Amino acid sequence: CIYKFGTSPDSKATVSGDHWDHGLNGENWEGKDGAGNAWVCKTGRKQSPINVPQYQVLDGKGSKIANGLQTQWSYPDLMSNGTSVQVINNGHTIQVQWTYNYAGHATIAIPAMHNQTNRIVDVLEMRPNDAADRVTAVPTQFHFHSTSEHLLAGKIYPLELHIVHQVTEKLEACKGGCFSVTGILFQLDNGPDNELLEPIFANMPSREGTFSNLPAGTTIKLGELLPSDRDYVTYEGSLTTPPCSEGLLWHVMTQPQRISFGQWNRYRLAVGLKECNSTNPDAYTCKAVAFGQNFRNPQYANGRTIKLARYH
Amino acid sequence: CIYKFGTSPDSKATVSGDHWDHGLNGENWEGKDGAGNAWVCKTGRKQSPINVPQYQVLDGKGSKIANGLQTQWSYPDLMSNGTSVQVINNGHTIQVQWTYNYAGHATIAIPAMHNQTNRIVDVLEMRPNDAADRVTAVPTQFHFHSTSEHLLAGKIYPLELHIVHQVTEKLEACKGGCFSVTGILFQLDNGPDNELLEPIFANMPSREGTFSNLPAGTTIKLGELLPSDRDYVTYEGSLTTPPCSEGLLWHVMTQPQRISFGQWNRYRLAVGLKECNNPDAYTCKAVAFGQNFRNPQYANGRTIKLARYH
Ligand SMILES: *[C@@H]1O[C@H](CO)[C@@H](O)[C@H](O)[C@H]1NC(C)=O
Ligand SMILES: *[C@@H]1O[C@H](CO)[C@@H](O)[C@H](O)[C@H]1NC(C)=O
Ligand SMILES: *[C@@H]1O[C@H](CO)[C@@H](O)[C@H](O)[C@H]1NC(C)=O
Ligand SMILES: *[C@@H]1O[C@H](CO)[C@@H](O)[C@H](O)[C@H]1NC(C)=O
Ligand SMILES: *[C@H]1O[C@@H](CO)[C@@H](O)[C@H](O)[C@H]1NC(C)=O
Ligand SMILES: [Zn+2]
Ligand SMILES: [Zn+2]
Repeated sequence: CIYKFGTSPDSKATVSGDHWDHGLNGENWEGKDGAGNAWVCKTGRKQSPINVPQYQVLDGKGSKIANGLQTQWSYPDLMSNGTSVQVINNGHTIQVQWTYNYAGHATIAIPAMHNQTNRIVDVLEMRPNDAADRVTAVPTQFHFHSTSEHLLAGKIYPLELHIVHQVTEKLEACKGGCFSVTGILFQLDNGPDNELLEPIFANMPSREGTFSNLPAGTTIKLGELLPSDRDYVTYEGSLTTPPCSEGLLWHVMTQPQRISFGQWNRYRLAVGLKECNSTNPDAYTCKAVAFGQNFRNPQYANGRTIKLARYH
Repeated sequence: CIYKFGTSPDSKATVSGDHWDHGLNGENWEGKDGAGNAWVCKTGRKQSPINVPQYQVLDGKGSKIANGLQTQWSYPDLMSNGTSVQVINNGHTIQVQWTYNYAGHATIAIPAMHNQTNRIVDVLEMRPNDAADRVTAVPTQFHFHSTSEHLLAGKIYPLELHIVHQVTEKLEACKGGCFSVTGILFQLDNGPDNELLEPIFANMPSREGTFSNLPAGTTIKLGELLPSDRDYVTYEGSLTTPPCSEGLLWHVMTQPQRISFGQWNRYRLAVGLKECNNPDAYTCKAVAFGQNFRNPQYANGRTIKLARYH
């Protein structure tokens, strides 16, 4: 009457560690996970998201990622057989997961010669002619934020989609998994719904802490949600939710995709604020009554390397 | 349990007509004013704000407003004597008003020959070589929205500032009052606080329905808040709060100003969601960042034009 997204008394979510939500867009994120490890949201100096600069980055005038060192994305359609793809509302995002061996991947450039001192972010500092190898980054889930977490030169987008990947191969430091994220931005559009978003949006649960299996035959065209013009900005950053772990390689696609007025409303209602009447999560009746948001405030670069990659 | 901005139990605001708030960014704005007239928020086809198009508008490829027909803005500093400039929290925005004779104005082109059929929005359809007069647009107040009400080619800005003007002269139709708004956008910036906003932000009240006098000597540099590069998009639109009355001439300045990370937070907490434990019978504090914007509205075939400054 009303409850922030992530705090609804009808939530069936389970929480390991301290409670958190997006009420102050992460300004109050100090706490511990289920294991007692302190979050680094407020203490790290390589936090995400960032306000991507115009100067020497988006203006095209800085050191760019050499064509041969660019990340490459290969996403086929994600397909449900009726139980093999799920849409989840975890009280922090709308997230897609899958329980079959989906073959989407990206490959990321690494130094050809590497050892324990190398990290997934090393491409940021490679010279264009450095001997390079490639590692496979496997998507683990994708999820959403409104409004966008990244800004481009001070501008906000209605929606951002994050595809989270794990790398376990080749780099000695990655045996236990290193991470990389690709972010896609959506600008508001005056046309019909972006049909590529509908397999998610038409199926997303509104109740916190629940999931829905996508109906058999549901197709998510992840390779089409990804921009065809694959310009991106890349930098070392963090998870944008507690515990905000650092060392992630970020790609932010700079060519925004489209989202309709109504789709933006539907998404924000799914992460909305709820009014609840009592009569144990089942002892409440809740309805979304206000459009919500689930984004983290932008973080300072603090001198980090941030580079543009021009596609072809 | 928190309260939407505009619904706080400690609010001292008064309301004539139906209550409303920005909870659904205006989707649910069906209602009647104090005189029983229906709001037109959900029924009009000249509603504001709009998502300003790239195609034949921001690309500069469309029909542009001729230099001679461009709106011109003349804003000197606003200056408080301790009681003469106020910052108001009305439960719907943070608004600046003044109770002295401030000399800020704008001028808007109108056809030289005019009759009762003519309207303040006539400039939109004037030909570059048409005989023009000018009318004075007098600012009545200015106020803020986060995030921005206008989008530019599908992009949102953290803050928008609206300077509301009344025109009463020359146009027969403007007895008594036609209206025009100028909107200034602020893009997020990684630098220090924009000092131009501080006279307002340092003094804005957090309690809904209240105001605060700006300290004697406090200056608001309105003419510097306005971009110096005066490119704008212009169209016929509406109020962006109930009753959403139409017939307004809009100007949206296309060159954004800067707002710091910390200022954007401060503003959003001033329009924040409140937790509370007779308006004076309650103690409330802002606990979550808020917003006070209306959703974008379709153009519905309206004329939208770019004006290039000089
Ligand atoms: C759907 O896929 C899951 C995971 O691959 C599998 O366990 C299940 O047997 C499948 N059923 C159908 C209908 O193909
Ligand atoms: C890691 O590589 C560097 C660079 O060639 C080298 O100097 C160093 O000895 C290597 N250390 C290990 C762990 O082998
Ligand atoms: C401040 O200005 C107001 C309105 O112009 C005036 O009524 C008031 O007397 C002034 N107070 C001063 C100069 O102390
Ligand atoms: C002015 O009004 C007259 C009489 O109503 C009408 O003939 C004419 O169309 C109007 N002039 C213009 C061009 O607005
Ligand atoms: C109780 O809360 C809601 C249930 O989530 C609504 O059904 C209802 O509007 C409310 N009580 C009333 C009548 O205001
Ligand atoms: Zn994310
Ligand atoms: Zn306004």
